[PDB]
Amino acid sequence: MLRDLFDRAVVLSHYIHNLSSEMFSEFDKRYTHGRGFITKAINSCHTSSLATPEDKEQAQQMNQKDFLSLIVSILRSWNEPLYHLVTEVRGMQEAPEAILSKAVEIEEQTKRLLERMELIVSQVHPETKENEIYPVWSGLPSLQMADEESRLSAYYNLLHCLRRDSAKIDNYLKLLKCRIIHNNNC
Amino acid sequence: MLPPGKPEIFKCRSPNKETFTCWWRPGTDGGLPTNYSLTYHREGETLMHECPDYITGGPNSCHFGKQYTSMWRTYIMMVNATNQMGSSFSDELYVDVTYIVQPDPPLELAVEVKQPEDRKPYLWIKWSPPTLIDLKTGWFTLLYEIRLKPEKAAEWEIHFAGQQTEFKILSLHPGQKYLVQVRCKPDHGYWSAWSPATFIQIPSDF
Ligand SMILES: [Cl-]
Ligand code: NA
Ligand code: NA
Ligand code: NA
Repeated sequence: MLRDLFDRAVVLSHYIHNLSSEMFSEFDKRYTHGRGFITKAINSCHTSSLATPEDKEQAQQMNQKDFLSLIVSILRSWNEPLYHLVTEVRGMQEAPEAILSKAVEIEEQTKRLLERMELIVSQVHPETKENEIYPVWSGLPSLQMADEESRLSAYYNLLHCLRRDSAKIDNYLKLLKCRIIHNNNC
Repeated sequence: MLPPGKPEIFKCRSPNKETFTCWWRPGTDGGLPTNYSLTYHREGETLMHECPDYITGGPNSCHFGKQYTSMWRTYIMMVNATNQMGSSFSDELYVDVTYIVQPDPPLELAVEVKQPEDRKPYLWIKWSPPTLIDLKTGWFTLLYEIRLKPEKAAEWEIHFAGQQTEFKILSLHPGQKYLVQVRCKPDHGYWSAWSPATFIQIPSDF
């Protein structure tokens, strides 16, 4: 039942992106508002090496098989950093309660979304090759540094990249729903 | 005899995630600018570019058409104000198109009174998206809200319509005239201005 799957997938991706945007903004307000932390967020996402469409025409040029596979790769690449975000924040003596609660929810829902996407792939493309190639995040030491300015900047980059990649995943899934179920007549 | 004051790029907006425009203003307490130059670079490029279109957006504006606009990539931009005597640069502004989206209001708002036979009468409201949004491919997703009130009522009644372009409202007051407006927002972004009102006399025989 594609229609039900795509609807639930889109509910989760919209919800995840919205939570990620709110988490970023609480974190920015509370820890980095007065700074060139934004000026340092530039070109530092672990997924940036993936060929991801950046406008409507690139999205339209990308065929659906590769597109679904791209979304799955991004989501699979986020398992690792979301696990470490939650683990590290949860492990604070004084954990910012609103921030932690959102991180936990995105960690858990991102897993559920990836399950929905793998169901979608098995329906729409029953023989896509079973080979992972997703980019590796390896930013844990900078999240663990004692130097507070470096630590904070590493967290800022992580949440800025999360907010960006959840937005892409959500938008690409909305495009694919329209395309696959409605022949681009949403 | 004075060089221009320090200018400020104070607003950017994208109406549809396909183009965007930015606007700047003078930094009073300087002379009169005879030229402005807006330049920018992108995250992960070194090339410096100039504003591609100083006309479309009106006064003191830079418009970025489709071939210059992309999402999920920061624009780092700056404007300088120059005259014969010297020059001044704005602060750099960091702009991501994803986060500056505010649509134009919806169009063609129309309202009709519908009386079926034994079964609640209702107000039928219909509208269209703003032009130049791409809803059909799912590039863009729009959500809508209606509001309505008679003259002199202290509070508007607001109805969230989600993604529908029509809506039905049951409990109006017989004999009352209502002002009705509609606004829209992207799935993730800012509400548009409300549309101009359409007016509707709800008949006595309601
Ligand atoms: Cl708003
Ligand atoms: Na524009
Ligand atoms: Na201009
Ligand atoms: Na473009």
